[PDB]
Amino acid sequence: EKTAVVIDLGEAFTKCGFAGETGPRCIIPSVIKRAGMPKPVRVVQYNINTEELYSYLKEFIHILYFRHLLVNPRDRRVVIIESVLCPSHFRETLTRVLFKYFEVPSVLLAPSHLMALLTLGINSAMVLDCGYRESLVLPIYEGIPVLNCWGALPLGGKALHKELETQLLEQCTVDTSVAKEQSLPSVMGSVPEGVLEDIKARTCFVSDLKRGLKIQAAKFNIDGNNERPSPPPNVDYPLDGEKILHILGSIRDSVVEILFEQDNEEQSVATLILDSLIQCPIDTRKQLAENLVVIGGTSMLPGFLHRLLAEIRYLVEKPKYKKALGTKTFRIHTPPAKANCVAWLGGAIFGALQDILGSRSVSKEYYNQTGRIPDWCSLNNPPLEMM
Amino acid sequence: MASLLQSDRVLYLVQGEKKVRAPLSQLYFCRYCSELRSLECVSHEVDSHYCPSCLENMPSAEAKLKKNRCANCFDCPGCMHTLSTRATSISKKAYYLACGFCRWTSRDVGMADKSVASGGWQEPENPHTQRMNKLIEYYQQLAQKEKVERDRKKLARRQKEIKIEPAQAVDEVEPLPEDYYTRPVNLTEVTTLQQRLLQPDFQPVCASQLYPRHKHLLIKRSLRCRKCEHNLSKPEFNPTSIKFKIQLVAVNYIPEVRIMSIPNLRYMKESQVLLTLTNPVENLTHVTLFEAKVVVPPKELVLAGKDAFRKANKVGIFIKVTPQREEGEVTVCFKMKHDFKNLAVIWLTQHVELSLGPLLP
Amino acid sequence: KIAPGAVVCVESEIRGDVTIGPRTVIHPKARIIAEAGPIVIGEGNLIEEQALIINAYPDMIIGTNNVFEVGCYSQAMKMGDNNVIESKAYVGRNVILTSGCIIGACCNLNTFEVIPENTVIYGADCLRRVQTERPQPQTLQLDFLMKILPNYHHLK
Amino acid sequence: MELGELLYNKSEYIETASGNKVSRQSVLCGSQNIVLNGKTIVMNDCIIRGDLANVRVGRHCVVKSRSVIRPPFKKFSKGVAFFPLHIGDHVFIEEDCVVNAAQIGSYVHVGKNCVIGRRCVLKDCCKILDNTVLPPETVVPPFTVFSGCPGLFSGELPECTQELMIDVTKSYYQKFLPLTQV
Ligand SMILES: [Zn+2]
Ligand SMILES: [Zn+2]
Ligand SMILES: [Zn+2]
Repeated sequence: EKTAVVIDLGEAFTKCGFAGETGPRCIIPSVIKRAGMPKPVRVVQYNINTEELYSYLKEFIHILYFRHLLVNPRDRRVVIIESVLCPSHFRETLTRVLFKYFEVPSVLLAPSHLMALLTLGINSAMVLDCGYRESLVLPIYEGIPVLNCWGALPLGGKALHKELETQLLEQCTVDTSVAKEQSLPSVMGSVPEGVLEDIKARTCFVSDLKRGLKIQAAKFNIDGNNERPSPPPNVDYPLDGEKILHILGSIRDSVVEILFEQDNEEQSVATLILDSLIQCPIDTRKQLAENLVVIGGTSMLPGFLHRLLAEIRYLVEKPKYKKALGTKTFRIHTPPAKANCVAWLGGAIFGALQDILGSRSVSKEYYNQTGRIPDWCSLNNPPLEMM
Repeated sequence: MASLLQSDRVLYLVQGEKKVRAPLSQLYFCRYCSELRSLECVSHEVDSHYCPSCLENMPSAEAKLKKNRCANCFDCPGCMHTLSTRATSISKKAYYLACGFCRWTSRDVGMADKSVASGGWQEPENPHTQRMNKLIEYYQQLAQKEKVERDRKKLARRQKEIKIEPAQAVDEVEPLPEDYYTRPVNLTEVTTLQQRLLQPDFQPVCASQLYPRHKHLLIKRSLRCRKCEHNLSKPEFNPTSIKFKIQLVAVNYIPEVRIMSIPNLRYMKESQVLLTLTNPVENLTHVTLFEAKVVVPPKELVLAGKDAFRKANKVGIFIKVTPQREEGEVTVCFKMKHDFKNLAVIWLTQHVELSLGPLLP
Repeated sequence: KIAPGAVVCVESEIRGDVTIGPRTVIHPKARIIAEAGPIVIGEGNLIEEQALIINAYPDMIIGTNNVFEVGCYSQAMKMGDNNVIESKAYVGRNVILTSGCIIGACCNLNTFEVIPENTVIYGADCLRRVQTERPQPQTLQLDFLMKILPNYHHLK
Repeated sequence: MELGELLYNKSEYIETASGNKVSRQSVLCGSQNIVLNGKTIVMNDCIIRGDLANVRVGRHCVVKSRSVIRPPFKKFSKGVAFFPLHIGDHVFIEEDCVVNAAQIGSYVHVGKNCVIGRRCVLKDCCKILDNTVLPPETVVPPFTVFSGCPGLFSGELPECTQELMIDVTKSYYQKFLPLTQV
């Protein structure tokens, strides 16, 4: 039998490929590219007239299949959820576009946090999955994932662009093609995201905490108490337009301090795991502390994890979680496959799943008969097995 | 030529599962059922795979095994252009890859010269491949036991255990090296986000680790009518051939309408638009036009066989158009009835939409 | 001023104070306009058809063995040695090209930048790639130019 | 598309025995080596370099103004090889094009301000879009579209392009009439 397909889903939109582990991971960032449109158009929007979407998936799907991957779509169907929280559109719509445009011969749909543990051989919690927005923490038990201890933040990195557009604009020399120093704004009213990104992609990094905090002291120059150290060296970014964007070495340092500010807001990038452990059964915390899993492209941001853990550990001493939990370590389990890759692999794994797959799958027929696909959030999930 | 001849102003409606309006030059005519068909309404099949650079043909089974990639050709990670193999004589031929466009060479990343022109360039294997293979075998054994349990439960209502060691967690994550805090960053030495994503198995940070990837193969597509399952377009299997086995393009069966001159169009003002109707066949073809408001001549026009004015197999006709909108583009629709000789007399009625352009004030 | 061994075509349009270095060849329809100051062309330079070199006021020293392909437009104040400007490339007024630079076809160098040695500028986005391998010393392309330039054009 | 009569000043173009319409401003270098097959039109300031290698132009070819047709040279360590430049039938080359191809096939349309790399081979019914830069030794397969800087494969052309190309090239020459004084 032929296995299997893997879908774009967020930072993940770039994750087009097909099973097994050998597939290309074709990079689609994914947009249309419709001629009459300003390009590109991101067609990946919630709260969208579905029609608009309809026509978009139709066309994307058509496209991806059409070209991009050899697919011969009638034989392989997988939809990964990288969402649990996807609203019913568009899922309804996704199916809806199948289904009839695309005749779909049963489909199994599955979440990332389960596809996550598949690789470590671990059937237990914690999974933190961070990438395009809205970040999710979800202890997975052996077996049930447990939603009741459900947590979510931005960003992950979508907001880094405001933080960066802004800051780029708060620094400010562009050395324009006329050798003039000019304002960014106004030579440009905006910085396209691709710039922002590029700059980010290669320039942002996460500092060690003892000094991550002096970076914070720059904001807070209290009564002169600043102990924000000299920045690294400045960078001439060449900018397109035959412009040069000079960048302070100091921004590399600040952008990443969003992730980590403590306002009167909780420092949540850092909890999540902590606000959930307090929520979790005591009888399982023993596994959850200690056994942590981090997937998602944004943890490719270097030094992230350093702090991260330091922070967390740091925080474990805040009484509030301390008295509440007592302490212990944390150990990271990590695959060797890259952070982005674990969803993708656990999609490959799934071809193994063929004896099961067509069983735990939602039938085409059913759907043809009702068209109802269960949601965990519905009062009528039909027992599909009636069929 | 379709964009040079403004074929986009004259659209023909295809009646199928989806209503599609497109230029006649982009449409196919099915001689077996005598119906017009769009590219969207027909079925697309994979005929063959080929490399656009070495022009090697790949069978569909071979393309599946090789993940639809060319084994000898690579994409330059510098500009995405295909690399060429070059030889130098050493006091023996030594081969290296180079791009003619951006001047990138395999030496830029420290790759040693090869004794063979092709086949010596290999991609790094995934270090964790064996780990995935053991995990897959483990879950397959569990899936077999779980399947049997489900079959027993359904019937009632009507093997050395693979031990896998869990991944060892790391107690301490590698800290950021001190070099990143004070070292000047060279933006030319580090790979861009797009260049990193081209190698998703390990995503190199440094340009020296940015290995060339195998070139993607292209596909020759065949088109078939869904209603009668007959082929409308079939190229030959060999990618180097310009010949087609079947070419049933609509422009050879249905009279082709073109706009020659458009008058100054004004709101509610009758204006005469000059169209040309061309008979695509060697036989005499009879065409009658039926009804912005458009008024067409009520008389049947006879077009000469393919060997305002009459010249051979084309006649220039004026139609009267009265724009009904105060602003926007002036569009008119009419039905074109003509006789068809089915060599595979039928009267066919084609819905034709004309885009005349913006209304003048 | 034509140096001994330089080939200047009768169809070449030269205006102003222009010095042509030895073994330089100027193809038909080339336009060299020295309005703001003298243009100094070094030895072994090749200027092909439709090449436009203008030294204009803000309303020029060209090194040795440089190649100007068809339809190139160069306003540079200073060029180094062994540079190649591909067809329809534009080099702006304040561009400083050092030695061993390659500018790809249809690239627009409007930036106030000193291009470092061994830089290849290619693509619509004018991406600068520092060549990490010594570009093969153009001694091989200079040997062909020195033997081919005197043989394919009617030396005056 | 009412292909209007491309009325030219009758004094500016010389009509040859083979029906070629060549502007007086055209630059023909090595004319003994330049073979223009019948019904060819060569516009103003076109440069054809036949001094060192033969240039062969097919039937119904149209070369627009300031186009430079130059055969590619291959430098070997023991000498320079002169390659003839072969252009097929019904080839239409837009304005400001630089052609260094070894061979251009029949029914080929080269877009405006395009740069073709040395020793490129363009097959029959090829389309190159405006402002496209083809790297040296690029081979364009039949019914393929390349565009951009660098010029990359964007997609294939429908087979119907050949039928359209036949009528346009023949009509273009028929519409290219001497300016009959009104
Ligand atoms: Zn091969
Ligand atoms: Zn390249
Ligand atoms: Zn039918």
